[PDB]
Amino acid sequence: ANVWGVRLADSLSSPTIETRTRQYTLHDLCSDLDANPGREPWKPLRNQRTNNIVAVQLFRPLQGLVLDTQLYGFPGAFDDWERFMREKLRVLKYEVLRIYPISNYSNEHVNVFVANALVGAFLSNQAFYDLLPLLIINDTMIGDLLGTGASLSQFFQSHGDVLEVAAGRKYLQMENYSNDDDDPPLFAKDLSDYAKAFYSDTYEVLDRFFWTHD
Amino acid sequence: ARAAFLFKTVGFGGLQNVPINDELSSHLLRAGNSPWQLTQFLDWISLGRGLATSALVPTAGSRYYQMSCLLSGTLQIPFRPNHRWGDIRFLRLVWSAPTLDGLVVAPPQVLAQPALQAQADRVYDCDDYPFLARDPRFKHRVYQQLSAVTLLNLTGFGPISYVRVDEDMWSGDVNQLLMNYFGHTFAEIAYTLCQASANRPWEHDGTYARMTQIILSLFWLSYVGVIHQQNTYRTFYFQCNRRGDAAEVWILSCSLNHSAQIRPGNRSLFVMPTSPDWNMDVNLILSSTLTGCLCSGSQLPLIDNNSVPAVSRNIHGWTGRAGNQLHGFQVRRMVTEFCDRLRRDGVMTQAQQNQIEALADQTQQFKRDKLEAWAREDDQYNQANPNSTMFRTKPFTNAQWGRGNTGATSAAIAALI
Amino acid sequence: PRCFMNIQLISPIDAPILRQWAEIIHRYWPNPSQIRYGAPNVFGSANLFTPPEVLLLPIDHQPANVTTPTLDFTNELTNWRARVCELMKNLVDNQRYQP
Repeated sequence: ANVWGVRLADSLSSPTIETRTRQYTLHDLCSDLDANPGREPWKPLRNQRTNNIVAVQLFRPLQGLVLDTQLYGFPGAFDDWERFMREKLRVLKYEVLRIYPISNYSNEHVNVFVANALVGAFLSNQAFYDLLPLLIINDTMIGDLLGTGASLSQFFQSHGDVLEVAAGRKYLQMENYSNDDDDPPLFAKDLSDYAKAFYSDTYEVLDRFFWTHD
Repeated sequence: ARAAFLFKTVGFGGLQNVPINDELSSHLLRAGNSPWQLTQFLDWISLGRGLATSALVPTAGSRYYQMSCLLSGTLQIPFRPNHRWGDIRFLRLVWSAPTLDGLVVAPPQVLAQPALQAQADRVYDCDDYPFLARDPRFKHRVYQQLSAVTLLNLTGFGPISYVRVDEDMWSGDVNQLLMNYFGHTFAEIAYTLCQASANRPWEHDGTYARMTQIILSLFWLSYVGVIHQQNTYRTFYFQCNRRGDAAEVWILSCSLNHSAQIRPGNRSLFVMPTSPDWNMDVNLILSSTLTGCLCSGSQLPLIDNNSVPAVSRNIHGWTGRAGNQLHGFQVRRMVTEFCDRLRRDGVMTQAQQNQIEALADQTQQFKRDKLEAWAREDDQYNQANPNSTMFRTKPFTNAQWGRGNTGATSAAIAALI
Repeated sequence: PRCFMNIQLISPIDAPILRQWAEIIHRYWPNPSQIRYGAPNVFGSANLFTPPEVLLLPIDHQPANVTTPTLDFTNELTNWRARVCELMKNLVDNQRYQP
């Protein structure tokens, strides 16, 4: 098989095997906010010449990075970044404790996307101690995320039964990058604006909606 | 609701080709290029209190019939496994668009070329050609009349209302919207609806759906005379006292005398007639017009295959494997049963219904005779016409001048309250 | 030129200025959005460069959070003039503008 410039298989290798997904609860949230020594939820990748960590890709939920880096603030050293991280993390830990007791319950659903909005608000160094019970998934965040009309139009914006955002951030280039032959590109998924996606819960009505959308 | 859209191309009981002649198009394309002639079609009613009549077209029966024959010829070209547009005649016919619009005479070369052949019973899908398949909207738009063609085409007989009765059709916005048209002639609000969807068919479970439901339903109730001054449907009922003629003007009214109750239980059915005199009536055409939109906004039930000719069965877009068989009748015994159960209610005298029947069946006689005469004339035409062929209307038979089979159907369609 | 959209075509110390220039711009040049307008059944549509009933904008729209005036200073314009101001700052930090 030799398409225009490419030469590929002539017989398959495609499996069929899949698994089931995770569901999210309270101690889920907690542990994710624990940043387990040794089970930390990131992958700090590197160049490939001397393999020096120059970027990371995230494991959602930790995302929700929506605005300019110039508000972020963090060192050029790997370890320094992580310790500053750990510090602010255990802080917000004490906080969410203040709001909800560790024994208030055991485990229960919360809108991850909401959790990521919190991520961004915190790291943005901006206040969010007002969107708090909104965390708790009663039954379906769709109605929950859509009940409101105007608050913090800079993470998320609701139009009708729709919420419209750019999904939490996945990659991050660091301060040692050099555009080497060994620098795999994140494809601008670390940008403060590079995409927009849009949900309500269903295809058809928005398929209607698009006659009035790009 | 419905994301699947198809149609079919007419067959013939013995014609080797299309019977359409350019003359028809021309006297219609005298203005413009549209494939649908909705405007003067609807305005050609002469308000419906009487008809518009010509040698070329004596009835909107004839009007829409040749509309159909035309568009059947038209679709031939662009719609193939080899989809296309431009430079192949269909009796000198050429479109001018990639959206397949515009209609003018073939180019000089294309005037010489042979026309595209046709085939009968050519069912197809309305989603194959790419261009419009990019615009949902004009697609829907055309579909509401593709249906108007199709449904009348699917049967050796006439149009059908899919009458439906259901409660939720009562709501605040509903009776609100209702309020807009008191003392109003059905036809005028029909016009309004033609407008209010020709711009944009309203969305699937639109308010206006339940509305037109009320409209056609109350219409047919009055039609059989189901509801009346005492038997009232949330106290609403049309009128036209001039009954006994080929023109009625049924108009909203509220009766503060007795009111009839709607028990729970949703129902519906599918009605045709069995007298090909409807060519004087319009209301059927409008009901068709709106039900097309009802389909194009809402996915609707289908009928049994056995309910339709075998060759025309199992159609995704129209022919399901079940669904209430049709309901036919003739206007003669229709008004008969109508007036009769009405006087059964004791809101009449006998001589009343009698003098109705007199003029009514008189008119029946006369205009059937005229129908058959024009049939003879057209036959002699064909004999003189080896090459310029046509049928003014869907060819018929005297075998269609008898039973309405409407007897038990009376109580059936009556038990829909 | 190619370089006009290719910051690689120059060394960023041979001319650090223009390099950061193009880079800034690619990263921050203001962002556009859109909005609907009016009622179709009473106004119709004249928009033909675009799906019906749309209305673009070279700017991104941001809803407000309360009916009062809002004290707002993170605007891509706010941030924008801030950008070009600091660009000037960095400029004048040159070794050569102080003999």
